[PDB]
Amino acid sequence: SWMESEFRVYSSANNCTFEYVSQPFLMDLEGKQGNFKNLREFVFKNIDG
Amino acid sequence: KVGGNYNYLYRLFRKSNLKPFERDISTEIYQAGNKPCNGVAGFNCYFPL
Repeated sequence: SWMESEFRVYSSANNCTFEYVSQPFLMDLEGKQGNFKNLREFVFKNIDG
Repeated sequence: KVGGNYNYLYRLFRKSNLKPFERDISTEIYQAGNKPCNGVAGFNCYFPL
């Protein structure tokens, strides 16, 4: 059960001026005794930039 | 300048009118003729910028 550090998703970058490093979005609540899981819900929309 | 400042470029040809508050810095060769624009330049193949 040891697996992590995949990284290197992309190959190269270019001109860009947007950076929003911040606190993470999803939090995994502790699940115990089985039959107890959290359903992550996400919706994304794009209007007027 | 007296010789002319050619440091400014503007798009002239596009597939369709863009939505408000959008950016498109892509450079390519618009299909302005029946013959497909292979590359470089030529007749019926206009460079937009």
